[PDB]
Amino acid sequence: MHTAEFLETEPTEISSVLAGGYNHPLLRQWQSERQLTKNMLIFPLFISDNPDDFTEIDSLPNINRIGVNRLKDYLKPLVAKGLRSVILFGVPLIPGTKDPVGTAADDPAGPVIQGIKFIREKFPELYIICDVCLCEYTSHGHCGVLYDDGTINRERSVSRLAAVAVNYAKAGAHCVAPSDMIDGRIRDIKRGLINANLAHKTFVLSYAAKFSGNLYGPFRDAACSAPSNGDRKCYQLPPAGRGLARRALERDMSEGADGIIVKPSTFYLDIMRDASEICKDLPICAYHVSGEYAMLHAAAEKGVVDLKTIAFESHTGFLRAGARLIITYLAPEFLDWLDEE
Amino acid sequence: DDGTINRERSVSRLAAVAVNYAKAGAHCVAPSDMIDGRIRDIKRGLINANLAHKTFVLSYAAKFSGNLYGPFRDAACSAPSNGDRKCYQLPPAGRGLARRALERDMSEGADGIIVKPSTFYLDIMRDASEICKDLPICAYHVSGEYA
Amino acid sequence: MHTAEFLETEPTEISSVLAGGYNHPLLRQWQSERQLTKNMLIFPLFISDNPDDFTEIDSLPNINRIGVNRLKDYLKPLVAKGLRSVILFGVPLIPGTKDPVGTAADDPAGPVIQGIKFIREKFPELYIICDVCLCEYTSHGHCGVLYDDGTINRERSVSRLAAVAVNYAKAGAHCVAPSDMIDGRIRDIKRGLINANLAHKTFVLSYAAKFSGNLYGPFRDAACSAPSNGDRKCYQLPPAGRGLARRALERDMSEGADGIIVKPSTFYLDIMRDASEICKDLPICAYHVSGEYAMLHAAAEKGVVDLKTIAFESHTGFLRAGARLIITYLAPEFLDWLDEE
Amino acid sequence: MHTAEFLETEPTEISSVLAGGYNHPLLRQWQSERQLTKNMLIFPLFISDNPDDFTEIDSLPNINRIGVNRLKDYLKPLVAKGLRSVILFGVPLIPGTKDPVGTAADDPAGPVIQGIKFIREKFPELYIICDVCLCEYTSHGHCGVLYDDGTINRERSVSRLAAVAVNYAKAGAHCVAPSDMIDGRIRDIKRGLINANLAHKTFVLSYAAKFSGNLYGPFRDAACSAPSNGDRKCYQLPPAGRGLARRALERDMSEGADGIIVKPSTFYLDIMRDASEICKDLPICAYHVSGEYAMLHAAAEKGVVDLKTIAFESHTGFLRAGARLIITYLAPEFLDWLDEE
Ligand SMILES: [Zn+2]
Ligand SMILES: [Zn+2]
Ligand SMILES: [Zn+2]
Repeated sequence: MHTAEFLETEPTEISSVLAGGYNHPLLRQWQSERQLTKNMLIFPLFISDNPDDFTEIDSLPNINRIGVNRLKDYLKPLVAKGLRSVILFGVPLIPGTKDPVGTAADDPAGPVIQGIKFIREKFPELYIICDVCLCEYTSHGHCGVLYDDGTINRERSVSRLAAVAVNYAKAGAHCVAPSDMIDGRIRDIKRGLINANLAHKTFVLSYAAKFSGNLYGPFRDAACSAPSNGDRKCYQLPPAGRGLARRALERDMSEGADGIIVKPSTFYLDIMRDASEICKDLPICAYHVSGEYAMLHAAAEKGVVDLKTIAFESHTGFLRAGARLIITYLAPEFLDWLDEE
Repeated sequence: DDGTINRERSVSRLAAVAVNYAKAGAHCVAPSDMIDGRIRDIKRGLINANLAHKTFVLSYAAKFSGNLYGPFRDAACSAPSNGDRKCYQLPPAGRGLARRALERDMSEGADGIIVKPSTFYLDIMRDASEICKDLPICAYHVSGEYA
Repeated sequence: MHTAEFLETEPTEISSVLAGGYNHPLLRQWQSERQLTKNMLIFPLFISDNPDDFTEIDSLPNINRIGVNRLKDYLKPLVAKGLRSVILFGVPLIPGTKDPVGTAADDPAGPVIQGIKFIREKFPELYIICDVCLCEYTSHGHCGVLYDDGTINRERSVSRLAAVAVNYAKAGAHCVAPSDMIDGRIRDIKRGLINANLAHKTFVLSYAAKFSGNLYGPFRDAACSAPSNGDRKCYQLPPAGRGLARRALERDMSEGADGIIVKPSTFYLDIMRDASEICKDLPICAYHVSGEYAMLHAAAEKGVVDLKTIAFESHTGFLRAGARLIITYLAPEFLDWLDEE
Repeated sequence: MHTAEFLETEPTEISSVLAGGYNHPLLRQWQSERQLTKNMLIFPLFISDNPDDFTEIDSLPNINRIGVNRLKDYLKPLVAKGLRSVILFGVPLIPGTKDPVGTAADDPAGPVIQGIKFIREKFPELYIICDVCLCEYTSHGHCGVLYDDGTINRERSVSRLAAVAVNYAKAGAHCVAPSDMIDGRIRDIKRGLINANLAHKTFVLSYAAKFSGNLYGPFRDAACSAPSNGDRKCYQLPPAGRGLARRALERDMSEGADGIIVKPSTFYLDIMRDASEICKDLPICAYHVSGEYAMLHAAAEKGVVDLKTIAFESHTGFLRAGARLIITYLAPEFLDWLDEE
């Protein structure tokens, strides 16, 4: 009958033996090129036009649209648990606010500058990062200023973004993160910071490799950011575009970026690996996007995977791919889990 | 008896299974056991059976432990008894081990490599792309990434 | 007597065994770094001065000189079979047309702009590429504007080519491909596109490494391009010039090329390999030249090789050497063969 | 009306100027990484079973099937013009000669050993290379010894080839060139040479990267080599297989090859480039195959290109891709042309 066959074997070659290095829990930690800490997390905030808001973003699980009068109460516990940095997103809901040139982007009375001022006052230890773009302030919803045909107007756009970025810094933001993907904007923003004598104190965190895609769905709802006048495929990198992303990282670093962001994250981990060699001397940051975030929550509610587990796996994945920073909506969770782990 | 894996007896067995499949008509063999040195034994076994010139050896060179194999366990009634599989499956943060496992497997005879999981390990595919630049790389879109 | 001798042998080393990887038809496909698809093909068109033309180019097998009124009928079936792009070559036969400065190069009523306009109208999905050069429009037949001695005048030439290129784009061409080989023309053309606000929508496909040679014979007949006033060895790269070709690829990429062309192709496959590392982040295109093309047809008619076979071998050769695009006169053939293969 | 437009231009950047390096005939020679000399040529000889033969190989232009009594007359003028080396191919036509094990491969009375002996005697300065394979001596026509299923039997094949190779060397051949493509044969042949105390005086020239293809047509006629029992795609490299060819060059060098051959040549120039880096320390040789050779003759007779011209272009192409040796049927021609050039 059928019996278990066992082939004759030669002695074990030492080169085949990797096992001695990961047979214990501690060894699996010794094995990571980088360990996850609380200071590597950056939590995004969607600041509202209505100071009393604390609105539910149905498509973005456990994330709200917070007004300034509701900020101290929200941030107090996070900061008490170790939060070190936040990234501001403005959501001006007052009518009449939006226009073709994103005028309200740097409005001193707008949510962003208002949130910056509030934070520097009630939380002077928090590191403030401000996303820099016009999508949330333009009536057309696109990332920059358009020509009449509907296409983006590079020089006028970068000219505008540069101003917004300097204005945020002038207001007190420690860092500026342009996520517009428009050619040459980093150079203009850096030059603008230098002319304002703010470049020696403003970190420029560029979204150097930001891809077009099906993963920004819930963020559009939270920032009321959806475009009008098509897709964003002309400035956002195509998903298969690895050469463009590689040339965009070299460009941005050359133009002054002090750090880079890869976005999305899980779906673009190989891109983080590339940036790790090209921008080896700068901090790399992974952005765990709204759609990657809600995809983890759905699969988890479906029983497919376990939230905490897959969150740790995915997040250590960023650090493995080369990132040392992470912008993620799971920050409140991690600020808790890291106490234990 | 302790519950740990027995390398030599395991690779000895896997080598036999692999040759037997090939003997039956399979064009390719893909070992997904993650046990040290199995590729060499399987390649040697194929050579001794005069089947190495016609059998592609597709190794799961970089196969990580994780929370993404849930549905596959149900489909193959594969769930272990006697703990986790973390001693042979690569830890998720283990990029050096995965890099040394790709070099090992290629050196031991792999004609192609598999990275598994896939989406959650795309940077690993990038590494394999340079280390195993001359062989076909395959991504495995796992049951849990799929569901 | 003489008997078959067989030397004593040691067991087989695993490192000697490559065979397990290509013993089946599918495996031979798994083995290619890149597979050939219909969208990688670019078909050249020689547009005539006479809208009713459909003239036979005796030295270029199965290729004609087509006028605008004969274009819809020619292109309809190709496009129905998958054609995605074309490269336009103008052949103005009206007398008086040619002059020392290639004036008619950008003539709005000339074949090129007329063909561009017709195509954008009857075939809005087709990607239009226009070769950019003065050889087909100069009375002397050379690639640029000459000094009195007969040598090329760099600044005046690049100055002219830049204008032609922007004019084509202004007319609707999506891409410009300069094949003049004159020092610094890419920079001038890119700057010209930027000044015209067309650089964000115009792909610049440079013939970065274009060699002098015995393989352009049939193309001279099809475009009535033969020079007057010697050889083209001063701007075309010498065949043995690998360092120059390597420095020309770095130059062109630095000056703005979005993609590069290697030309010729089969006879310069090692050059495609070099470009693959130097211009690793940009699309590389092989140009299967008129003479390589008719050489395959002759050898085939001689029984030396089989057309379809050698065409597949040669074309996958480009993809092996690193190209991801191919400009070739066998496009109609391949658009058929790829259905099967 | 339409006037020649000339765009405004900025001063010339020195980095755009390559022209100063190739504006004179001599400079085009200074530009080659390697110049072509008579000692780089290797001329193939098809030795016949009939010592009085001087037979015309209809598919291979100007190449014959020469018997030993017709050798001194053929080789005298070539050698007087500079020929330094030849590669022997045996074509035993006597019936009964062929068998399943290629027994006659090393027959002391066969054409090869007979030609080796004749050459070492009447031409002691000539360098003798002998192709090593069983295709021309097996009744099935394949490159090695088969199992019953029709597939190749690696160990028995390499075992046989090793013997043939040592036997040729024992007879006086200075070099052995295995073109069988069977896994691990180089190691067995090198070991066999070492055991015979002939490794310190026998150059092992391996056909390390030999591709399957549509270019060996005329050679099959000249060596009466066509297989029986299908294609040779299991051991010959697939055309798209660049990784396999790269691993085959590393293997062969590791197993003892003193030099490598790339075959075919023009159609595989990128492969020569790869070998140039991998086998940077060994002589690389290009084999201008029978089909590439007759393709040049047909295109030339068709007026497509000029023989002499395209021959120089193609041959300097090998040297550009990295080769320093060339096996070619145009050797008689080049031995003449090089006097002038
Ligand atoms: Zn935006
Ligand atoms: Zn021209
Ligand atoms: Zn053979």
